[PDB]
Amino acid sequence: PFQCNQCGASFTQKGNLLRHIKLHSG
Amino acid sequence: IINFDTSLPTSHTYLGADMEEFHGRTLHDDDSCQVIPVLPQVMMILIPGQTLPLQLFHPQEVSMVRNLIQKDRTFAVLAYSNVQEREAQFGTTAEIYAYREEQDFGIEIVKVKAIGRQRFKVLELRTQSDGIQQAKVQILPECVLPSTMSAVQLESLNKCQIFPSKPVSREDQCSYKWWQKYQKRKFHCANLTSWPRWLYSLYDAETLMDRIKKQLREWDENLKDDSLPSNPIDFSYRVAACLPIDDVLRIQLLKIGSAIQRLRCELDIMNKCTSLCCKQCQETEITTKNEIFSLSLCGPMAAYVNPHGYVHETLTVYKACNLNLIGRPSTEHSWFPGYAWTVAQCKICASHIGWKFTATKKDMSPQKFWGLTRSALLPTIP
Amino acid sequence: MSYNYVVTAQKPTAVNGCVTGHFTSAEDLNLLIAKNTRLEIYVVTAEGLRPVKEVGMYGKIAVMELFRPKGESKDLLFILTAKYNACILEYKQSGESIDIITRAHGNVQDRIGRPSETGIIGIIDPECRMIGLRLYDGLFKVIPLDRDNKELKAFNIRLEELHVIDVKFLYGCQAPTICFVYQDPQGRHVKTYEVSLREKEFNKGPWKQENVEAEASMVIAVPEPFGGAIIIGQESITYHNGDKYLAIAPPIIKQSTIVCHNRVDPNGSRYLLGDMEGRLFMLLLEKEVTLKDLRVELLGETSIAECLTYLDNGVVFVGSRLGDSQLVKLNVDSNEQGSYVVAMETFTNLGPIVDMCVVDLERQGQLVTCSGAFKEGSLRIIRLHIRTVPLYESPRKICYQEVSQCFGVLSSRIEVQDTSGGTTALRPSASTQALSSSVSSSKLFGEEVEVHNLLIIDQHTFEVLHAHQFLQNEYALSLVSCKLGKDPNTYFIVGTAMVYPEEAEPKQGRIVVFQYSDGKLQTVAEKEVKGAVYSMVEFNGKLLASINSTVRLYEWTTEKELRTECNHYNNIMALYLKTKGDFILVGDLMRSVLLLAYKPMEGNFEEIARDFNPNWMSAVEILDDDNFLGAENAFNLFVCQKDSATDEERQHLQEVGLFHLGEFVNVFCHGSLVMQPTQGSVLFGTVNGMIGLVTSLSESWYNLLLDMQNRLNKVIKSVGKIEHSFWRSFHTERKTEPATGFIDGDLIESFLDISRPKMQEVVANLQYDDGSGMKREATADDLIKVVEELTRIHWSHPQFEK
Ligand SMILES: O=C1CC[C@H](N2Cc3cc(NC(=O)c4ccccc4)ccc3C2=O)C(=O)N1
Ligand SMILES: [Zn+2]
Ligand SMILES: [Zn+2]
Repeated sequence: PFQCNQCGASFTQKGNLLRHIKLHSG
Repeated sequence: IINFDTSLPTSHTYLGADMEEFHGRTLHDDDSCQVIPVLPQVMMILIPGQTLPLQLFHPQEVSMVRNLIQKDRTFAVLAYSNVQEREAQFGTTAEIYAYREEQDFGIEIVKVKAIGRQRFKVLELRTQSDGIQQAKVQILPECVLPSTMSAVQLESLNKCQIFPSKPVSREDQCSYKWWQKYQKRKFHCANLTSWPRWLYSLYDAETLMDRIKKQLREWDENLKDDSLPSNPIDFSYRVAACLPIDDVLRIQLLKIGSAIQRLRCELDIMNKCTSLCCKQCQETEITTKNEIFSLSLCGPMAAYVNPHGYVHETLTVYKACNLNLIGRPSTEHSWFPGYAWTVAQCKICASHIGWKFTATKKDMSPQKFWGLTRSALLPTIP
Repeated sequence: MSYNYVVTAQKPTAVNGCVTGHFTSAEDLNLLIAKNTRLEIYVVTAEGLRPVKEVGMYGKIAVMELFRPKGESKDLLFILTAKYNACILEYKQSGESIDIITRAHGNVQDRIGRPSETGIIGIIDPECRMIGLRLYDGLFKVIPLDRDNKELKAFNIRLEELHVIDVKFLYGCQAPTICFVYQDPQGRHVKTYEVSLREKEFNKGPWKQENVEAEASMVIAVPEPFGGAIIIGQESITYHNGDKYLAIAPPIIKQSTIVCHNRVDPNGSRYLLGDMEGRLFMLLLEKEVTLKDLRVELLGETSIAECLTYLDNGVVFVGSRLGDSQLVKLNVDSNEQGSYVVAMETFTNLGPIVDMCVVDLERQGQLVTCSGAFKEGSLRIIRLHIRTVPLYESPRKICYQEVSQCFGVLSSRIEVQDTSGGTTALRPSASTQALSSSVSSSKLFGEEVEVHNLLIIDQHTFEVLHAHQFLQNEYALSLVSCKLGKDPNTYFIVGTAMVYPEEAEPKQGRIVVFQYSDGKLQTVAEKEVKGAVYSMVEFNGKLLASINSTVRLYEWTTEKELRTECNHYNNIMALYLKTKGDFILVGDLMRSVLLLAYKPMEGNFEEIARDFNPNWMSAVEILDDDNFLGAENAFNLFVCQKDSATDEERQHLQEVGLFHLGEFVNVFCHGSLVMQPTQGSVLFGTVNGMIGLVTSLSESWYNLLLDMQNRLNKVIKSVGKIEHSFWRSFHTERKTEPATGFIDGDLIESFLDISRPKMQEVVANLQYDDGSGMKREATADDLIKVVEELTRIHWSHPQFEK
């Protein structure tokens, strides 16, 4: 379901989504 | 590499199987001025002979690619020196050889596969009203130089300039007792000049290619002599594509017009040892050049497209150090058929480094390997 | 500067072809010798060779053959040049007037094609029906020899074999038949074809065979009554004629490779063979209608032969590229072997010139060059008067020490590894027969190694006073003679490199400082470096040495040592290094020109300008502060200049001069007054043994000489009707361009050889910019006065014919 765009599926948690979001920009 | 067809990743089955294939060639004249459209989202340095997959979502690139389909199927990829300000002085010409349109999710999507053809110099960066950049382009030449002895050779020795075929195929070490004979016979006219035989060997395409092949076979033992191209220009382009170097070195290699100079530069690049580290921390080692191996017919580094059209340049390595694994294996949209993947991030800074590929079966070899993206790696030269 | 003047001081002396026939008349036996761009015609008499005619051609001669079609009283000459200019020439004599008449001419170049690896091959069939040319791989070019073909029109026939070694026309065939040897992945094969002029096609040949050995290179067509072909390889000689097969493997020819041959008897009973080391062989064919056996015997030693020719009385002409050409006599009896040869005449050859220097400039310079290779190596003193000093080994570099009254010469000799683990010498040479000897260090199958030596030679007697032998696997590359720092002594400085067969790039080298005093050579200091010392030069009391892709300025310490001052790292190999003041000119083999400047107050190097154009470059020189001269791929010369009318264009060197010379230049020297309007004087030496001069001209003189060139090209008749503009055009495989910025002094000096009416034709309606200021209609005498000076710049050639 919820997963990244600059990387593979990251659907472990709702927190993980935005963690990867600011992670990818940084 | 046993029971895995290395031709599988090259065909890009994950994109589709019923693509429309166009066979043809359109080579521009040398030192000619041309106007070519530019893809607005691509930020990759394409070397001639490399394959680029693309997924296009916005309507304007869809319409521009549709227009390009009957107008010689050529678009320009700009090598950005610094990607922030979008300034580029050199680029490459890409030809479309596979395309297909879908209507899923109520919007139109075009999938394109392209191959690099020619190099050029950026003159004028014209911008159109619809957001597609038109570029004034000067087509750079490929310099084919004759043998160094063609200006000095004796006519009586012209019949002896042709050698018997290279001795019975060796597999490792390659004892020569032939490269010595080849040096003695090909550059025998060197005593007519001021320079010795080995200096002329340092500018010989065949010897440079053999040295490069030996150094490549040192790291990956499954190379065969017929896997690499037999033409100096194609060989140099393939080697420049396969080397783990940063963007400035790739631009410098693209700026060279002669194949011999490119081969010499590539040998110089190979000689200096490199270690690949995480870019955000710059203090944790991921992998070394020794673990680089080629699971694909086109070297250990290739361009692939993820389900959202974003392009990653993946490097296939055997052993990866200091990588944390999060997620479960999944076979959806895998670039390597028969393998799943789990995302891998740097253990220290948690940045996305690549993926870990695990075989579903037990008869597959290699059972596991790691693929790391180039943009998250920097070459550390001690 | 941007306008230059090139003249020839010494004509080329290397022989690249020789033929025999009846060219002057039906009763005279003629020898035709092809030196570079020069054709010499001789009449063979009992006492030797009588020169008759000498002509210059607008091209490099690649093919020279003599043929006599039906209805012709005497032979005709076919010439093909490296720029693919073909002509058929006739000899005409009306009293004292000797003319070379062009019967047909044309250009046979193909716009699309790859030049063949084994060169240009030109063959004429025995019945004079067609000319066959192999210029590009996969194509065979046929020129029909009908009388109404004045433009030399040809057609192409497709060859399915791409790698052809040799091809010849066969004797005794009712149709034009060719026999050739080609290589495929399976090996080397011999095949025959029939050429049809009606269908412009290849037909099936009379036979075919595979038994040709893996190292077969020569095809010899045997005349009647034998017929067939003879294939020469490294260990075997084979005869093929249909179902006839004869093979011999003589042990004597295993030591070296046969490269040249010539027919002795008209019916092919005897042949002459020449190998790479100067041995002369005789091949004898025994008959009984058909061939019975093949025999090879050794005659003796001659010069290293490029071509051989028999002169119908036991006299053989040996044409050499690495040494002097000879006339030799074959005797029925002999000294120590069977059928020895005796030398009776020697002709001077200065090629190849690998280095030279200018000496004795107090008052009239002299030129000392390093000529020849292997056993023909020698020192030539040119004053033209030429003196020969035989060395019997290869000379590499030369320099002059005035305080010691001696020359420093780098040399190399070939030695073979014996069973003991050491090395043994093939012949006595100057390095082994020296008055005194020294070795850097003494150390311990049947393969050749190179031994490098430094020789001290007296300037008066040219006797070897000292020989110094370098280390094992050491290669000496550069040599200078200079004073350094505040030391009042003059030193010999040598830059070497350590070369091992398993290492592509040398990782070690050294710079050695020698002093010659009290009859002996002593080592003062040595410096170990991490690369090859390709070039060294003296720079304002400091030493400038090119260490691979970097350069290293060195200081001379009061402790007699070398201390590093500054390092500049480049991306190119510094093969060429020239200096003028505070400017350094750096170049590589790929024609990458780099200009550096030394900043004395900062103590480092700065980059001024550059020009990177991928080609093959053989030499560079600095003309003045702004202009630089070089030699290009093929046989061209170029001039680059600086600051000519932002920092982007100030860092760019652009081309102001292009010229096609026809020679391969190895060395540039500043011979200001070697031979005692023009500014500067630069000499160059070529592979062909040619010496030339380059000088600078002002704009007005350049314009006047260009106009005179254009007017002269309309009245001078060229041999083969070749255009001077096409001949002098800058030529590479990817680019052809007109010449600019260069004046051909040979054509200007030809003005004095023409008749007075032709002089008035040339000078008609020409404006003379006299130094007085007012322009007026020039007369012939004014231009005669002007050309005089242009000839005085160098010496004058003597008469050739009797
Ligand atoms: O080996 C591999 C693995 C890496 C790479 N990716 C990237 C990827 C993103 C995604 N998210 C998505 O669709 C998605 C869907 C809805 C909302 C947001 C995102 C799914 C699968 C993959 C996937 O497989 C690939 O294509 N090849
Ligand atoms: Zn992410
Ligand atoms: Zn990190």
